[PDB]
Amino acid sequence: HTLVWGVWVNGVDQGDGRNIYIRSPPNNNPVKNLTSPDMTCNVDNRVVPKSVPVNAGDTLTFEWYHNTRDDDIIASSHHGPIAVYIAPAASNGQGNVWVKLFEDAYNVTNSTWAVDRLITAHGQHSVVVPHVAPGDYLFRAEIIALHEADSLYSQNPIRGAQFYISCAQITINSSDDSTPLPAGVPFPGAYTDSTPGIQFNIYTTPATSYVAPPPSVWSGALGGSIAQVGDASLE
Ligand SMILES: *[C@@H]1O[C@H](CO)[C@@H](O)[C@H](O)[C@H]1NC(C)=O
Ligand SMILES: [Cl-]
Ligand SMILES: [Cl-]
Ligand SMILES: [Cl-]
Ligand SMILES: [Cl-]
Ligand SMILES: [Cl-]
Ligand SMILES: [Cl-]
Ligand SMILES: [Cl-]
Ligand SMILES: [Cl-]
Ligand SMILES: [Cl-]
Ligand SMILES: [Cl-]
Ligand SMILES: [Cl-]
Ligand SMILES: [Cl-]
Ligand SMILES: [Cl-]
Ligand SMILES: [Cu+2]
Repeated sequence: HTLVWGVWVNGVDQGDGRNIYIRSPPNNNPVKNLTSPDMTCNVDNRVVPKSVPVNAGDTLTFEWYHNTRDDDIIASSHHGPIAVYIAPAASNGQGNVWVKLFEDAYNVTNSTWAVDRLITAHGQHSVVVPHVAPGDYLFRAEIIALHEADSLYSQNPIRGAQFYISCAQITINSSDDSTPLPAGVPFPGAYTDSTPGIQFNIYTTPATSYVAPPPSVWSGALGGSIAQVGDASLE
């Protein structure tokens, strides 16, 4: 159970984004139904009043929390990967529009899932804003918690992969548009019962054999990290 508080741009807190520039759901409950429209931007997908301005090459940091800002972030049980996708805002997240900018599943060196490193990072993970056309975009941050993913939700609705999905409204002001955004995947629809990384037993299978769901990261993406950029306790 986890939610996005807001974003930072180049290490500068943009302030409380909840129902302002984040299409916030009412609570921190997971989505589990792979075919539901809730897979797009969670259960309350509507236009919110503001869009954070960035430029191509800026560092955009998402900040997650559990109950209050900079708390335990997410329960330690919730091992799993983190991805970030982008789509043109005009789409409203419908159609074949989502392009993957970032993927982190399991780091063999540190023996940590992306979620474990997100806790250590005070809920902060970043992407570098790609060189797409100037305009309005939705950035979709997705955590998959795998602690009950040995079962499929479609077969047993009390278990299944848990999806924590947040969509931020971002406006790209300056960009040279050197990497125009290609077509992407649909949410719902990219993930099915047979997609790799949706059904997995973290208790009995070694993390080193985990494969994150496709699509692969777009070659136009400029990277990202799971790492604290700012200290929320100074604001
Ligand atoms: C999943 O959501 C879809 C689309 O709204 C709906 O048809 C179906 O009843 C749900 N599946 C389960 C397993 O609850
Ligand atoms: Cl929880
Ligand atoms: Cl509810
Ligand atoms: Cl659901
Ligand atoms: Cl605005
Ligand atoms: Cl726990
Ligand atoms: Cl540029
Ligand atoms: Cl579907
Ligand atoms: Cl498995
Ligand atoms: Cl992977
Ligand atoms: Cl590509
Ligand atoms: Cl980064
Ligand atoms: Cl860190
Ligand atoms: Cl700081
Ligand atoms: Cu939870």
